[PDB]
Amino acid sequence: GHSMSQSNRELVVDFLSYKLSQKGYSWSQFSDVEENRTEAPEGTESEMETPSAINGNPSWHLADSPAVNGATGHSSSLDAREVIPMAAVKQALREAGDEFELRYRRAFSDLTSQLHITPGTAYQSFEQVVNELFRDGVNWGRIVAFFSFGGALCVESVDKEMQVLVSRIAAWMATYLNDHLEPWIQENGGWDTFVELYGNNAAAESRKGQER
Repeated sequence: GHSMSQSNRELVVDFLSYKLSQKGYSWSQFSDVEENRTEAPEGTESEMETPSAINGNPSWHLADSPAVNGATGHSSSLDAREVIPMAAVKQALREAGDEFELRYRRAFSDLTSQLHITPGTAYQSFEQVVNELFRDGVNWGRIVAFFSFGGALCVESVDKEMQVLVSRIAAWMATYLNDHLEPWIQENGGWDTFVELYGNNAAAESRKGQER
């Protein structure tokens, strides 16, 4: 009995894969590659890798079209305000979480000395971080911020260990999050009503507060 339609798992995965593509532009391609060993490690075989020295020529007839005046797709076509209805999945939670995530860039804290991110399974480590953030429960402000700590941690862990770590933190965070966030987010008015924000108030969070 884990989630329903991958709805909650999409809320946490969306903020992760969204920030991951901004620091990796590779994991968001499939969002489920399940393989960070596709590259070609080592380099003891430069015999079959020497182009322009067999039958390719130096090409000095008219080969000088670099097209690099300066700012080439760096910050000229910035876009981050789409906001599409009938979903709001990458816009309601993305803009709501980015408002507190990027607010402090990294949002440094003491949670790092208590998390002690490691390359290992981190089963107890990942459970400990949630155990502390679950001291009050998980409201709309605790859930939106939980994605900022989960997406800002993997970015530091991967650059401090390996890109394969973002798969462990997200797998251990999505399983533990949805473990207790299953009933909590379900009481927000429905998985679809919370993602779409079309209602955000079915009855479990509106007619259930001390005699309504």
